[PDB]
Amino acid sequence: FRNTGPVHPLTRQPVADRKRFGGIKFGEMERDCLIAHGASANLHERLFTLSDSSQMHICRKCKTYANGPYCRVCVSSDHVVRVYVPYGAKLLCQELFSMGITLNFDTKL
Amino acid sequence: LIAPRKCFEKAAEKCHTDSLSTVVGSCSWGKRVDVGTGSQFELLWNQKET
Amino acid sequence: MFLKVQLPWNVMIPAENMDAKGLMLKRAILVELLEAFASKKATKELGYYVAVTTLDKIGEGKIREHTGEVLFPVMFSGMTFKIFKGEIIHGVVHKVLKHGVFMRCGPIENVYLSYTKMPDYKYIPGENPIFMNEKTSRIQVETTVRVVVIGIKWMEVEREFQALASLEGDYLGPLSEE
Amino acid sequence: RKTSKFMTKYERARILGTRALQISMNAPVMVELEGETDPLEIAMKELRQRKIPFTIRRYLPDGSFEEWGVDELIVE
Amino acid sequence: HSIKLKHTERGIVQKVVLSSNDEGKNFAAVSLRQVRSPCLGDKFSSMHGQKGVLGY
Amino acid sequence: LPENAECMMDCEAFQILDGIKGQLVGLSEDPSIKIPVSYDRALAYVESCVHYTNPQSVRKVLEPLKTYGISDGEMCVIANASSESVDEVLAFIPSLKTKKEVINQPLQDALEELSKL
Amino acid sequence: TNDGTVRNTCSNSVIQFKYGVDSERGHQGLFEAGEPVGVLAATAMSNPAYKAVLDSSPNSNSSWELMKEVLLCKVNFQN
Amino acid sequence: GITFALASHHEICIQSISESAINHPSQLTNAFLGLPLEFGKCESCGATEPDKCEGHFGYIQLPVPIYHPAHVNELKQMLSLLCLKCLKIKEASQISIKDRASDGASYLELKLPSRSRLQPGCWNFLERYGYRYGSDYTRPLLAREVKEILRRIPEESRKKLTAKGHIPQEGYILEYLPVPPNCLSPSRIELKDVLKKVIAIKSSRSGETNFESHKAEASEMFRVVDTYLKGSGFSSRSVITGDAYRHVNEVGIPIEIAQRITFEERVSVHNRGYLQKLVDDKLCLSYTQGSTTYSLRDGSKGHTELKPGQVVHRRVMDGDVVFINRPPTTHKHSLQALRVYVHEDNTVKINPLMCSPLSADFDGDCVHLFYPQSLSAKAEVMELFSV
DNA sequence: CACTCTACCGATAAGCAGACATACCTCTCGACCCTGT
RNA sequence: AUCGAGAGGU
DNA sequence: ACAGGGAAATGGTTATGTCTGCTTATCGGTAGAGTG
Ligand SMILES: [Mg+2]
Repeated sequence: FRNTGPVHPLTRQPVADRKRFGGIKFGEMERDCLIAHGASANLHERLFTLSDSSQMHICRKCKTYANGPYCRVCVSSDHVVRVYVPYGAKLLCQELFSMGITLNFDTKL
Repeated sequence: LIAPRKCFEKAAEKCHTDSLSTVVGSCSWGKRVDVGTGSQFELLWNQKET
Repeated sequence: MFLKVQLPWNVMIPAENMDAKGLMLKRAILVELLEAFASKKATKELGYYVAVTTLDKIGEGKIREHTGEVLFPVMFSGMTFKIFKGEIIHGVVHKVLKHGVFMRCGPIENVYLSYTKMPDYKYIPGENPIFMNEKTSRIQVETTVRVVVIGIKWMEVEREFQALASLEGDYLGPLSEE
Repeated sequence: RKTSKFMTKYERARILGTRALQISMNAPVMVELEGETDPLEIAMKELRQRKIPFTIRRYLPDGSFEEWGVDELIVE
Repeated sequence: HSIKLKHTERGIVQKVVLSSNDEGKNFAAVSLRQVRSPCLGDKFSSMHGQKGVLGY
Repeated sequence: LPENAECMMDCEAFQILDGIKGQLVGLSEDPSIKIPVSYDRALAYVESCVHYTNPQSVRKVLEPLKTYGISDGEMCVIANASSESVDEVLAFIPSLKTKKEVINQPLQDALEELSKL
Repeated sequence: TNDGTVRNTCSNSVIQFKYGVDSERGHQGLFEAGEPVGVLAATAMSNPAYKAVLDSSPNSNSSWELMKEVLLCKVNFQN
Repeated sequence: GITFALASHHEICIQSISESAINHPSQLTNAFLGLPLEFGKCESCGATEPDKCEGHFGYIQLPVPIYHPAHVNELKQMLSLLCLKCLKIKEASQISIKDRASDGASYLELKLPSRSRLQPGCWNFLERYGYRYGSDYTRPLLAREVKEILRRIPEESRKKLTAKGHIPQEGYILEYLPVPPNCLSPSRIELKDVLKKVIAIKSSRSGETNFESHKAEASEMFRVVDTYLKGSGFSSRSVITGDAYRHVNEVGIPIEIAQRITFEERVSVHNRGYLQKLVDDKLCLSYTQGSTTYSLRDGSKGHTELKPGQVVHRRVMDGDVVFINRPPTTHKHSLQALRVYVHEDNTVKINPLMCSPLSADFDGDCVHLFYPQSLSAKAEVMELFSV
């Protein structure tokens, strides 16, 4: 079983060694059945709340990922937005910025 | 579906992407899924009867 | 000095005060606007918020998930305060120091007045730090002085506007009542 | 806009969920049927009637929206 | 830093054997014994292929 | 600034804040709402910087100056300046050395209005 | 969508005008407006194939193969 | 909708919050990159827990020009598609472009057709924009000339490039090398090797780029183009058996599974006494107030006062709903919502009537029984997934 | 009004390498080398 | 802690 | 016996089909313009 406990040091997910706590991985069949039934609330709940959760920030004016938060060109961190993004997308944009591809996160709010 | 590096570099050199609400972003960025309970319908509160 | 600005704000309203009669809901939303507005100080682009006078349009509220509260996007118009470069402002001084004075211009409490630009006033030490000139004029508490701002500086840790005044000139005297 | 005037099960689930979440946030019930052990029963008995405080706003693929109150709509 | 038993590990120590090799590496093993009786969910099988789970 | 943005004149904040302080009795008598800290400070500031008593007369007499090609910014300047002399308006905006020879007349008009009121 | 026609998420394209038969017979099916069917049709087409090929049935082998053939046809093909 | 773009050197310089360049191996484990390691401190942010560490990027001063390996086709097509333009401010019709595969490096070739005759003064724009290195058919095209011809763009070229579907940025030449944070810790070995190569080449520089320097400006490019380039919280899996003496919507649950996992629910007014009579007898595990969590273990001498802001998670009892997940099956009917039933055994009870919607026989199959956490998810599972 | 002769676009095969092992989940059993001070 | 391989119930 | 660089090779060549896609020769098929 699993209520809470340790996670993976790399992907921030429940480990595969189910001897103690642990936790299974969400399979593609489960997502397929969920979108077939027509569910969006519990899907996002299991994808963000119980899974790896984190936070993200960007300038309202600038279009780069701002690392609290500070963007260098527009020093005024008074215009920032905090949207709920999982850790997978964070690792993805980190790896893309390491390769040399920037991301333009178009956000309305 | 296929090798991600070539499609990723193609999308990088394209630099043109529209605001779409498919499975992409809903299961990878945390966006609300646009099918089922999260379809195109709002829940504005009404003040006239309250 | 006081500017009328219209700005959208997403105000949070609980559901324990949901009744049938509408005047109670209106009073509730108004007092919630007031209690939510009397919590911040000011902004960088807009200035000091003073108060709200009249509501313009009422907007339908949206429900928030995982918390069970409805958010009301309402379009209102309010009053603000902003001081510009070169705008002469009247202020009262409270605390006097060796290198300058701490004058009060309404809500702002960190208007610095440098002493190097003070050709006629001289410092008199003692219990009450005062400045006296040839014209037999004093600057102390409850005394208003007319200064010209030469620059403004923002502080993000204190959320205040640092303005530097200027006192150099010819034949500068205090205001006389008529 | 809509001639059938039939509520979909997904919108019904959404409105029952948000009604239960609202009644679970220290708020009184519109009907005089308090005393239940679970908020699901309260939400069900509330939607079983016609007096619902919130309505649904449908969206059109053309780029517009049409309002439809729950008072004129019928539930199965 | 010591080895701690995990979830499904429990029992009565039946033998503690300690030994070493020629390279100067001390070894040590503890054996734990549990006795079990068929309980619901345990699979049985015959000599001819049929296979089932105890259910009652 | 929005489309409905106009700079306020003096003594209007005095009147509005006096109304708010008159309501403050019932506002503090109700334990549901807490009293703010900016209203009393702003009202002290406006009583320390109060010069006028009627907005309608001064507005109707300054409106011809609005017709003469004067915006509301310098309007608030001359309102909070109690402007009347040439040295005062010279020390207010030092960029009028080339137009004082024509601007002296609005200053005399402001002096006459302040002496009348 | 709410209009009753089958819509696509991209470019707001239309695939069908109404999901459901409009013959002389009439039944209140469980299919509603905000219900996905492409995924439903995908699963409901992948299910029969699975059975036909999991069993070694040679009669069902020919039937399965024809279905497999129709699922692999391409825009560009040669001889 | 997220949009992709190229990383220009100015963007990397703006994103890099550190001003010092990374030149030593010990600089990779400094403090301004977060706290992903077991030992160390931070100077930039200082978030002590690893859950708040996001990571900080870096940059390395690299004055040598390097082509983009995987974007040589983009440059090829963008150079081939433009119309013939003489003057870029505000006989050349047979020009062709090709590549050479020299030790894996993809260098651009500006080769003239053999039918045309070579003239020393031709292409005067290339002469005034850069010095002609090779006077033969093999001319090494340096990236500086490409950047200089692409730096000033006219209006018609900008319009045609915005219409074709591409856009040139100042990122084709890698000047500032972005270094990933220490969140990942062979890539480190290749990074160390390339750092040694670039520092050796930089120490072996004297003057402008000439042939004597271009002979040593090769191994860097080859080393660049040769080798340099989800779980869920709630879970339960056990063997299932048969139980035909209970309703279809009822499913059994063991003791330890029900004891470990809980059900989140918000405090309400209609259940003010029930929550109290549940929390006083020590059946719950913990409760979260605001941003901090307090456990319900032994040691508390004070009564747990009820507050609508303090959320609690109740142990699963008769009246909870859960959905199950089976071995992959096309049918969505396999997912179903069933009420939980309490018993003493360790196995799950599934009635034989649920064998046609699912595909699990009582031969040792495994299932994945999940738990809804949010109340909206509770409504979703009780209305949609119900039988 | 007939002839020849090589620059140019196709269609061709025609050759060239890769590319791929549904998915949920369990358990145990070993994991870079040569050389200098 | 990490990786790879082998043997398994579906 | 441990720190630092990035290497260490042993020739060998008879033993998944079946495919998609990318890059080169091969075949014509013109299509002009030297002549006539
Ligand atoms: Mg089976």
